[PDB]
Amino acid sequence: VKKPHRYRPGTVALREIRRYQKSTELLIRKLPFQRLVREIAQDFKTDLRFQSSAVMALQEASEAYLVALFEDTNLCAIHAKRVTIMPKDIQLARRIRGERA
Amino acid sequence: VKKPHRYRPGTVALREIRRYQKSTELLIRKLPFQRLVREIAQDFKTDLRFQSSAVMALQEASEAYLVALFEDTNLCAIHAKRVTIMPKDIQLARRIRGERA
Amino acid sequence: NIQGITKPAIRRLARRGGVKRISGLIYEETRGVLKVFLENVIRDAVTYTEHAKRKTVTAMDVVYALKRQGRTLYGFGG
Amino acid sequence: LRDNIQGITKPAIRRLARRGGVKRISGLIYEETRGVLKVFLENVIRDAVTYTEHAKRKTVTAMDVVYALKRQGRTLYGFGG
Amino acid sequence: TRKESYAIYVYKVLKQVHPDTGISSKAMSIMNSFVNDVFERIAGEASRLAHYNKRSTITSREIQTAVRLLLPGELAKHAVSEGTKAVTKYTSA
DNA sequence: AGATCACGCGCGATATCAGAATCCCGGTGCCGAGGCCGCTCAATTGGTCGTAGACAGCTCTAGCACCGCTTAAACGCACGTACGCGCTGTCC
Repeated sequence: VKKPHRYRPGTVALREIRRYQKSTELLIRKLPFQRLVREIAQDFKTDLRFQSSAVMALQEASEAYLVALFEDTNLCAIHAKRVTIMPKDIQLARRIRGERA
Repeated sequence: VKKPHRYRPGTVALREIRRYQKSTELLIRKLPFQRLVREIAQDFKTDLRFQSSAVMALQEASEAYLVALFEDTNLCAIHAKRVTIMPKDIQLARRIRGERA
Repeated sequence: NIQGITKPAIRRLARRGGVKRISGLIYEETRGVLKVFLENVIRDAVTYTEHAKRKTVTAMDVVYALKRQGRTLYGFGG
Repeated sequence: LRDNIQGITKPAIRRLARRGGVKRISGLIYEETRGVLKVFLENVIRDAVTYTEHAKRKTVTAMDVVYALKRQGRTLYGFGG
Repeated sequence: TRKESYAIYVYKVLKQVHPDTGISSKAMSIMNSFVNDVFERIAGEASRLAHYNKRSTITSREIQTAVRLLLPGELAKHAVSEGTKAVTKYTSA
């Protein structure tokens, strides 16, 4: 009759994992992250200017840190016999890392 | 016709936890650890002497590191809905810490 | 503004991290974690820029701030 | 000196786990803990002996161990430094 | 020979904080090691700050910034206040 | 057949009979800490000279900002399937 080609759930997830581990471009849009950085900074000092390279460095460091955190989170979830990462996984990863008290 | 007073499993374990978190004395026996330290050092330089203070410092550092590792291990074991720590728990703790590759 | 870190963006970061399935609440937790990390790094960077008596935060300030926290970053004149 | 790693007996590892808040310990944990301890001691004593050799000494002083730990990021108080 | 330490100064601080409280030798050594460690941390950060700014001298401003970087929030605030007050007293006298 | 009362069985709570481990109270000897003494080395006082840093002027680079298009990406909605989670039983 007709039927869509819907991939079994979890297949496009693997395709995306392969696609994003093979690339290097930043995964957060530049402008929203720049606005977030400026807002966080304005707490510490008013009328601050940022070098474009400064925001780019912040984005690179943040994305690398988040990717490593998600790697540890995925390991924690797999340790719990699960496949989904859940906030308790992030909390355990951060607690073991020594980041969160 | 009397039965001895057996504590339910897990009671004496908790009593020991309280006792050993209350105290500070070293838990590893001193002579075996000194022999281990000398044997390990024998693979880097022969005919080495050790200040008693040096062996004591090594023992304190090792015991503190192991206690922290066991805390993280217990956290992972509880994360997996378990109460018993297993070697996989130690491996996950070390992997997240960044010690083990 | 913190919501500018969209759900798909966190999905991409998780995927690059090897994550197959993501819970619904992971996004808010990740936003909080990113906010904390940025707060620390930007606080150190702004401290460096203030000590230099500058109103502009230079990439070198960010690099030094990251190096302080044990997150050395290469590629920005380290 | 041979087979001294087994000198870290099962009860000693049990005590260390208890100080860590562990209630139940698997049987396989003891060998894994011995391996981890051996790795840690190897990493520390390597640097301690490096410091001792640089000072042209045949004796490993507590300050060498303290420097090694500080190098590894495990600063230790109470033995000088 | 002479082995210098912070024993006497830490004891003076203790007696000014808890006049009826002593300190054991091991605790004394730990406190001395802690003072040395914090000294090294602050001095190293100040040296890095001077180097970054192409500056040859470590002034009180460098020490203040190093303290602000090293210490957490409330500790940093109180340490900065104490340092500035001590420097002001010194300059006056 | 239904309701009430009495007896028996099952479950929960308290007590208890105990006995086990811990904490506490007292006496005791100790050695580790606090303190006083003497000696000396490192810090303070005084002075010089030189360069490092402070300050003003100028330049122009880069940051900010604004606009307008286009279009990749976010947002939203829906179906469903497969994964999380609870319950249960067995074995070690």
